[PDB]
Amino acid sequence: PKTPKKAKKL
Amino acid sequence: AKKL
Amino acid sequence: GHMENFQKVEKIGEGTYGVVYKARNKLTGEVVALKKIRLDTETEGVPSTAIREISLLKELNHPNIVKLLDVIHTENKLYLVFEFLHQDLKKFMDASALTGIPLPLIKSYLFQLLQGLAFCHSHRVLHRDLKPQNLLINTEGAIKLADFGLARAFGVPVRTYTHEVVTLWYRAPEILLGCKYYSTAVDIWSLGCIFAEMVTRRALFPGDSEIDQLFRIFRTLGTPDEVVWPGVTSMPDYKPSFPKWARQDFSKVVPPLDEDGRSLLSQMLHYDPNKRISAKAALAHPFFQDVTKPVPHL
Amino acid sequence: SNEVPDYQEDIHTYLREMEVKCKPKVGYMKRQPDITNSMRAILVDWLVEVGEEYKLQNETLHLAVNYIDRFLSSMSVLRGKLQLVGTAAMLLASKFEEIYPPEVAEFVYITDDTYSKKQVLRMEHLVLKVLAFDLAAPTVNQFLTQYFLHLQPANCKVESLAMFLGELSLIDADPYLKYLPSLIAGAAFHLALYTVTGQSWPESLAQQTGYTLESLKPCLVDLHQTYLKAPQHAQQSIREKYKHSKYHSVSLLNPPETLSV
Ligand SMILES: Nc1ncnc2c1ncn2[C@@H]1O[C@H](COP(=O)(O)OP(=O)(O)O)[C@@H](O)[C@H]1O
Ligand SMILES: [Cl-]
Ligand SMILES: [Mg+2]
Ligand SMILES: [Mg+2]
Repeated sequence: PKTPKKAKKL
Repeated sequence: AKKL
Repeated sequence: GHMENFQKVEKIGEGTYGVVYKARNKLTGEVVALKKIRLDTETEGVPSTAIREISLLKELNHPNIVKLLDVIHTENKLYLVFEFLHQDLKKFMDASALTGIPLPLIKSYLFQLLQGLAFCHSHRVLHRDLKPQNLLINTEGAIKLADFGLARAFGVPVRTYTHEVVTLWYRAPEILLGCKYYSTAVDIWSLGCIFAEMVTRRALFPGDSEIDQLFRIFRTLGTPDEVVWPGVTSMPDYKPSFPKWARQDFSKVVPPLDEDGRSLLSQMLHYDPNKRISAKAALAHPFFQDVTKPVPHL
Repeated sequence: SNEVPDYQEDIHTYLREMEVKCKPKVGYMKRQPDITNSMRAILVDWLVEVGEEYKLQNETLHLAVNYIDRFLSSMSVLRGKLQLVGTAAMLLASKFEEIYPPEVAEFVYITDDTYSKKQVLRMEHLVLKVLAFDLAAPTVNQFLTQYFLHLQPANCKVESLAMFLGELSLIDADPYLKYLPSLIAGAAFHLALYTVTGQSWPESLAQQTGYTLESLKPCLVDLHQTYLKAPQHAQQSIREKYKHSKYHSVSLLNPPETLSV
């Protein structure tokens, strides 16, 4: 289980 | 865009 | 001290955000965990995750929250220096997988996690990444919240925050369903998942995608409707075509748990974030009446 | 679908403790050899415009100002570097507060290349060092949003007007550095409520905050004057911002001529 990354803007 |  | 004063012992960890060494202070002998953050790869300066992690950890002084000892900030590098703890709860669970964690220890760990979390919430901090690998245990029976890199100071009332937060297996249904607002209830959901996982020795909702995660929850807790969760059918990611599954009896879900344990778990897993149990209220639950602090077997 | 109740009282108590600890030194500007309250006003007014251009939260603006005042409390700064301090402060506030902080190259752009990327990043490091990474400061904004909960049902016009008044306080270090954010928020809330509905600071808020209407008076006298004189002030960005319909055009509302008080 890997911590999620902020989705790219737009 | 401004130089103060 | 400073960088030349630390002797690196072993690499104990990595995660989406950082690289962690066990290290010792060459002058005082103190054993620490060094979380190394690379600025050079960063042409955007200090990462938002590190800024939040540091500022918030410095405000949170509690027996159940990992202690930040120092921060070493160079032009090229950022080191966070933490107290060193024996291992994380994931590694403990794995080592306990055949035997099981004794019930008194499970109750102790959950009680302590709730104390740490209640302290966070009372300090307007959401953790947002609670899972076993982010929880640290020592040899004396303590467990502590760690890994604050996803944490955020929250407003009263909250506004829309980052949609991509909790690790999938631990992620609350209001996030999966795309709610524009979430709050402290998301951490309680994560802890509920971890509680169940300590009891059954396996992840409660091991989804392999967001839809699979959602359906695993529905299959266990029943597909929610307007009655159990007002507003649910209006959530951005809800579809009326979702299969409608009946809720299972917790005797099937968490067989080893007594009546009090099942009651507490069901309240931590309540669908409606507004009615989900708070960390503070959970601490007052009858389940914890007998709570002790046993030593783990390591 | 917001829920705040179980830890809400604790949060308010904690923020009241931290605003004292995060307060800038009130008299710091007299110890700055080269910069003045007027330069600071120009800087903050510009940050308002930057926040609008980048669609940043009001909270980000309030934090940046707190960072600036705390940095200038211990660091002498020449006038030609003041915008660099402000820019780094806004970048840090954005990183703390926003989902999407603008990239450093954008902050460089918005100064019209007055400073380089290297300078902005080096200044970020210095500000972090000087503030010892203590970035989670209470703001007038955080207290306002808690106060707003005492209006049932919500009044969006009162909220907009209160935010406007709270933001105007950022511009003028004299008088507003004398007051804690919770007290400024209280004066702004009352003044806004009174202007819009004719009502007054509610007993529920007097109980929670410990501030009687009486204890808000000195700050209220100041804020009322500031409100009356806003169309004449050299700095106009906040008024322009709050003319917009998203704010219910509250900056176009006429202030009450007198306070019942
Ligand atoms: N203070 C500590 N003591 C012992 N091990 C730690 C400590 N901090 C982190 N670790 C180990 O390193 C791993 C990664 O650390 P974490 O702070 O969670 O980084 P990331 O944000 O990259 O996941 C953890 O899962 C844990 O097993
Ligand atoms: Cl894990
Ligand atoms: Mg981690
Ligand atoms: Mg992390």
